[PDB]
Amino acid sequence: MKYLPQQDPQVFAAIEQERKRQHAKIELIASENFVSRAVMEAQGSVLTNKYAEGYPGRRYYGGCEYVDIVEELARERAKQLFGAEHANVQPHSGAQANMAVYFTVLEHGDTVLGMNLSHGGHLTHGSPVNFSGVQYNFVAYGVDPETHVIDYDDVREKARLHRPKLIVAAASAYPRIIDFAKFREIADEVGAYLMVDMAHIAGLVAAGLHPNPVPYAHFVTTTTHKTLRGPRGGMILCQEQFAKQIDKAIFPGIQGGPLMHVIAAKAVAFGEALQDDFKAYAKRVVDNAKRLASALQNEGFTLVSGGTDNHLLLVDLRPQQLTGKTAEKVLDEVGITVNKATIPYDPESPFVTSGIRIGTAAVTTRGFGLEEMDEIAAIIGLVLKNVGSEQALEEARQRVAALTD
Amino acid sequence: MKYLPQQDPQVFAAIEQERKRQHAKIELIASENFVSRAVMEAQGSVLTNKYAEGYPGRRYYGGCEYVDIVEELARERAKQLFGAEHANVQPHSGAQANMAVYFTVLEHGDTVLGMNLSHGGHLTHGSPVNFSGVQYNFVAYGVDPETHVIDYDDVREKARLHRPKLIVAAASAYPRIIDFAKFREIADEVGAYLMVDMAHIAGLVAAGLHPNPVPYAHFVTTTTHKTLRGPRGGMILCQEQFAKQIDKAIFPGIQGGPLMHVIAAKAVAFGEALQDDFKAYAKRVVDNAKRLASALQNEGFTLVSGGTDNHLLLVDLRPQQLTGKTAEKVLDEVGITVNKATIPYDPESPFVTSGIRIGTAAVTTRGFGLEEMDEIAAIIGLVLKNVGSEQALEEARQRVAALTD
Repeated sequence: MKYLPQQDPQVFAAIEQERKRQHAKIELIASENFVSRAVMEAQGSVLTNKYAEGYPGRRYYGGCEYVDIVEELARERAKQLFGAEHANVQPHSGAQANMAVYFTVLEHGDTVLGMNLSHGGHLTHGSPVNFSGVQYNFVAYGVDPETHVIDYDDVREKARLHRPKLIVAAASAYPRIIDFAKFREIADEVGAYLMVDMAHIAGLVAAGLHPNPVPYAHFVTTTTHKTLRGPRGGMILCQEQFAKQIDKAIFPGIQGGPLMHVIAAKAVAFGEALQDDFKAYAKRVVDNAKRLASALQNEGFTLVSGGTDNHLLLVDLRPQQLTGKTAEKVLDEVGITVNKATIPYDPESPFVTSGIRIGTAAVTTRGFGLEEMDEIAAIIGLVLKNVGSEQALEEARQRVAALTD
Repeated sequence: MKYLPQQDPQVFAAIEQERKRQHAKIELIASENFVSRAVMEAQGSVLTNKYAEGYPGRRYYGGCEYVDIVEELARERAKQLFGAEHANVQPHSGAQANMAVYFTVLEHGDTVLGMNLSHGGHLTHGSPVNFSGVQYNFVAYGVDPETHVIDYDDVREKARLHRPKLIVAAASAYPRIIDFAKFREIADEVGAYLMVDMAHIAGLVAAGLHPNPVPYAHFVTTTTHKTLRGPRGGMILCQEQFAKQIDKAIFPGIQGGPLMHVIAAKAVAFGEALQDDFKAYAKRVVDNAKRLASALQNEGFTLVSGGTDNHLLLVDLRPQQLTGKTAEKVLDEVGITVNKATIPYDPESPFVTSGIRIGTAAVTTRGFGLEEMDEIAAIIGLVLKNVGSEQALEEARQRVAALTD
């Protein structure tokens, strides 16, 4: 940076702290990643100055010739990446992407069927403190209490009983492949739309490492910033028959001016994802998660569902008589960043929990591989088996530093 | 830029076109401005990588120590700027800022009283194609048909007849000072909350050049990117008694992860606004608008309300027998960027209009003064009086180029 250090010492000092923090810590928050310098440059461009309400070639302000090119690059690359008939790259966030789809097909009070929030469903999939649960009548399907895999007969029974207008598939904390064909079959049986929120797995889908929901879903929502490794924001993919309605839902429906600089960054990220090396990266993400899962089991940990098919895993800490809150806190003390996470049928509140959620997308981006996964697992074992030993924690601290250099 | 040109030639070429466009054109879109290089650097930072759901010291992810500092700088500087008891700097946009306030105090179908959308009210103040008009029962107050000033007796009568739960004051296209004391008096009479959407005038308020709504309103919403000259995003200011509810409305209510890099940029912009030179800038904005208004009248144009108290003006083109659409198109041909705009009691549709909206915030930022205002007015006169003369338009083109250098 050249201008920020002089203009705003306070903001610059804090940014620099954060930059150094990102290098020093082992980031295992499953939703996090590190964007490229090109992506950041796009976000830091003069495109922030441009009002561009509307869509390419159909704006409500003049002078959009070039931001139109950028938005079209985003849309076309997204369609190339996911094979969707239509893309809307304007959503400000995953929240807004979901909000727009709900606004498109639902009326206030309509019934929606989503994944149980304590089994891996997201806040925007019906939390009673979120607009989704306040605006619509959400019911939930569960995972099996033993296998922790989605119970598709439960999905079906809930659908048939409650007659939702919309079924939502996808998750913030589900470590296994989701069967979108089965979701669509159930949706078809009850005459409901199917929306897939692929936010967590979008990069894996792009790389052909998770089945693509696009052929099965009426709507697919996603964030651009998780496994897709793009800037912070949202996106909607849909069948051509919904394109007009979806676009109108985003604007004038729920948003105003789009963030053209973020949309530029989206295009850049999609460009990166189209490259062969992104596919290699995504395979390493999945390989690393499997290796980490296996290595954790070797250390004596129980995993929700017994492992992972994707980028993330959940440790069930009950065998160690630890809460997720306790584990999260002590791991923070040694420089490992995880989330506490509710495990299916968790006896604890969502504010305490019996689990931790871990993902490999970020550490894979920084070049970690199989050997590093083994060491991360070993450090976690050292820490969680010795929460009362400051010497153990200092050893862990030193081993964490050895990994980040 | 260093990395974008190599990574993504297509996106870079388009960004460069847009950058050159921003220099070449005379930007008179009233909502637009040019942010500082420091603001852009903040937006282009590694803060995009950080999930920070929740609030400073009360996050749902570890590792937020430094993004907390940044968000607190934004909040404290906002409070310094506007004298508000509480600030929420997380809204992704003006749309989301407004959405959150509505979510806080209103239930589905509640009555809200806002400014007539054809008299200067915003889309999010009750458009039937916007969430506001779909989710809530919006009624409208008008301006006087002669003076084009808000008719406060109409505000009062509409309030007393319809008994709104919330009254909204503020505008996207109102060229005069708004009397917030009168709005609060009316709100008090009918037992309604008062929300002021100061998006357009926020920079002028910060500079003491428009009365501050903060002392009179329960809620004040704003964008950070118009006269405030910050990054693209939103903000809510409110009394301490609503702080908890407002924060919960933003998260977990209507958004998820905040854009920490944009929030950094917000802090930077607020820092800039606190400086003496921003106050000088804002006075030049208002001075320039008055001069431009006077110069346009000298050229024979009629202005809505007969002039301006702020950064913006509206030309009523009926005396010239032109539509706003026609004027917007031909001005585009010569390198002057304006919006078509409905004038109060406009005989034309909102897609054609009888007016153009013009603001001075952007040209003032690039250093234009009184002499430049005279020339802009003269060029507009030349163009709109000679729409069928290619020689006149070429002269205009040359004079526009002379201004931008």
